[PDB]
Amino acid sequence: APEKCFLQITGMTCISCVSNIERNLKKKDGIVSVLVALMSGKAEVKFYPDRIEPLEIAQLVEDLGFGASVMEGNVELIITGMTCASCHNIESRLMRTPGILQASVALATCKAQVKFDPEIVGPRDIIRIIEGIGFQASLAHKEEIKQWRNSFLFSLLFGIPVIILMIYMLAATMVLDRNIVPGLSIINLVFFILCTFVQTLGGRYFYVQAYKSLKHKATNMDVLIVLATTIAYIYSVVILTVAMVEKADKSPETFFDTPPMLFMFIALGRWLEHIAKSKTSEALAKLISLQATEAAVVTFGANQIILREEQVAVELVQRGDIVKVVPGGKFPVDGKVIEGTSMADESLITGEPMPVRKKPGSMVIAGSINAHGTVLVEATHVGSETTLAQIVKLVEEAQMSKAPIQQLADKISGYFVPFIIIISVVTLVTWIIIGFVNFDIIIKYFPSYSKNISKTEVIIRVAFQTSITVLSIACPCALGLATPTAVMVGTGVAAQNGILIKGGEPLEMAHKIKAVMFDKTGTITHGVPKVMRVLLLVKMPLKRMLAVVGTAEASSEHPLGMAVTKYCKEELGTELLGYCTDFQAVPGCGISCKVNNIESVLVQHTVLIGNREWMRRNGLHISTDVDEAMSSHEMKGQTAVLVAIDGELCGMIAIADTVKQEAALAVHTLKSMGIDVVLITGDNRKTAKAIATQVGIKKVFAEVLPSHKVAKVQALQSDNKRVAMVGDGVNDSPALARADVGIAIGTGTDVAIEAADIVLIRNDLLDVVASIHLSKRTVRRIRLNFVFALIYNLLGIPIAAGVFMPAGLVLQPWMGSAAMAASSVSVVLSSLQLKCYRKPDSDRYEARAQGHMKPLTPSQISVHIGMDDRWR
Ligand code: ALF
Ligand SMILES: [Mg+2]
Repeated sequence: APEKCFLQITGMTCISCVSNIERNLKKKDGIVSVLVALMSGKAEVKFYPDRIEPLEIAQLVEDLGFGASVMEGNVELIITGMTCASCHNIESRLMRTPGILQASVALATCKAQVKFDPEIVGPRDIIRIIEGIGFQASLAHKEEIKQWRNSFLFSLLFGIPVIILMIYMLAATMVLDRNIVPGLSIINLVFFILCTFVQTLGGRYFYVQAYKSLKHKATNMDVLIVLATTIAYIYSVVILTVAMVEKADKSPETFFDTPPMLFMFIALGRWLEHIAKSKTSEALAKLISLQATEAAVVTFGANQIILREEQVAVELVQRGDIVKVVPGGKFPVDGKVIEGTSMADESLITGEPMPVRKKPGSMVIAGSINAHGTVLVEATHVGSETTLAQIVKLVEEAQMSKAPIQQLADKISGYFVPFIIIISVVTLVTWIIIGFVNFDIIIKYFPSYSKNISKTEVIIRVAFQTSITVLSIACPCALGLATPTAVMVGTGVAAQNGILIKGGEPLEMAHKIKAVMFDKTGTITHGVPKVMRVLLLVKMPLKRMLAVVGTAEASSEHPLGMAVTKYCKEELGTELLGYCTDFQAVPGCGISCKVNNIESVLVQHTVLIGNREWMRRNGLHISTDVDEAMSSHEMKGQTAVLVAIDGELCGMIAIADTVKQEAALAVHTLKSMGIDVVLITGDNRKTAKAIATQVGIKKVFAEVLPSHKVAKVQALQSDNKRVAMVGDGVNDSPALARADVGIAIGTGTDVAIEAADIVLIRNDLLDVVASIHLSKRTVRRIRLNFVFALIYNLLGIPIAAGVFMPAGLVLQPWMGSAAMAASSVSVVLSSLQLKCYRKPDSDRYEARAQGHMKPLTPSQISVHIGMDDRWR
């Protein structure tokens, strides 16, 4: 019992791997018990220290074929009625009981924390003790959109009148120019009030965002707008104040137009950007729902002593408890099957729908679907140690590992901010130099000389005005709309094309994909078995035999049986099945039936269906020719079942999974573009190799656990490659979250759909190629939009700086407004034009692969099993 040792085991890929390890280790003398997990690769061994040593245990595990290395409980409860400090009694009683290390209770919140050894004490014991005492105990982004929307609305409310007044003044006005005081004017006063409101309210979020950006040692669009608007607002106030002091006859021109203009559009762009980025992460909630909510704890044993059956919450269960699973109910916790035989569906881990036989001494997975009978399970892993919980942890880690991507607008603004400052400073110094040296150019191009102020003031004031005009014109207005507008339009195109894209990230990353991994079941081939071929081993028509088999197999519940029946129905008129029929079945051995309704088949004695073992035990042998056919069929990893009548061999039926017709074309198309194709699946190597040969995938991975899939994705990403994961099962969810781009089949599991960032509503593999092409068109359009959001402003900078002054061109007041409309309209029109995109026709893909596509020999395909390639 004492000196329990901890071991780490690698190279295990099956639950049968765990069962063999446990059985062999327990068989050896000295070893008392062993526990181990599949994905965690962690094991605990209890043995007598005086008989065997940890080094021997590691050597024994290594001999089994799995690498072994030697390496080194808290409960929170809420208790009612904790209104008195004396009820100290609870803590003292807990300390008295063995196996409890510490226990404390807080009177302020009635919360209690207990630390103990799980192997000796559990939460149930503490709860029972508390109940006995006399008290009950029980175990314990949109903000950005809202604030951006508020800022945009406030700017629009206090910014629209600013634009309306400007249009009225420019288009047409002497009344508005009337001066209440010599330095100010009614029009100027209105501009100042509205601008102040916009800056105080609309610019509040801009200031903090820029303030936060500065703490990040980086500059982005928010910093650019804040600096530009603040400078323009400050200068306007100063010129107004000096004009009032100097009581000038004519009020100076103010730059109150800019801050309302930039805040409105930038806030709108940021609001649109965050709306597109909005997404849901309900995948974690779906995974939690899979776990069972209750278990049927048993008392004593199951041989000759049984007293009570108690419904206990899964969280309250502890290791070593015995639970009962009814058929159709989920397994509550991982454990060992004792005195129970039934069918278990383990699509959570391996992903296939084929049930796996469970026999006493075997192991089960939490969340697996039980059927065919009742089962008694001895829990071994509970709580977060369950396999399902480990998957949830992997999904959480993958989601948290997705760092944010810097927007192209922010990157452009990073270089823009120094650029505008440099030209603004350069424009200031040169104009000051020009005025000081000559002072004649200023008079010719500026009537300000008529004022009585000194010459130095005129040259300084004009230089400051010219530099600031350059700065205001330089700052773009449609920069924020460049990316979000195209992204939203691109998403609409995807929706019209049967592709659902969650957020704008996938559209900006699919074009970077260089490696794609496809799951086998459901993704590359249909998830339900289908009859592949039928052969004849007196010589009745094949159709009559098929009808006879269908009637006998009508009541069968095996997926193969129903697949055979539907295939027979399709081959026949399937008007109605025969009435008279007797059914008898030996599970895992075969099925026998009595059919005497052959007349019904003719209008439209004994039937035996089974395998090699059934024939051998029934006195029927296997011929050489038929045996060779079975070996060839089995070589392709497909099931085969033989039919006999009245003890005489009749024929054989082969059932195999049919690959999607477009899977081969999609794989070839991806390869033609220089994108690697990888087939990763949890099925046996034989089936994976056959599927890969059919579709032409060079790299095949088989017997892969969910943890292994994440590792493979991480390994591919480590090589600077972008990985696009395609899957439909629960086991694929952690890979989809970890992958750069996640694609979920439309008919797949709910968890897979939520985890994946892209959903194929039309469940056609060609959409993966189409999505990459659609992303390429979007990114190219986004860059063009940025040009439209900068070229108009860039062309205006020389005019503001006065480069074209000698040519007769001057910065007219309406140019600033004109630049906005041209840039905003151009960006919107450019983004909207993406709606004309059309999905490439399947004929084009076929024509492009008329001769390039060619089947691949099975000998050239390399099959790798496991992560370390320990096995062949
Ligand atoms: F269908 Al799979 F891994 F083969 F999810
Ligand atoms: Mg699948």
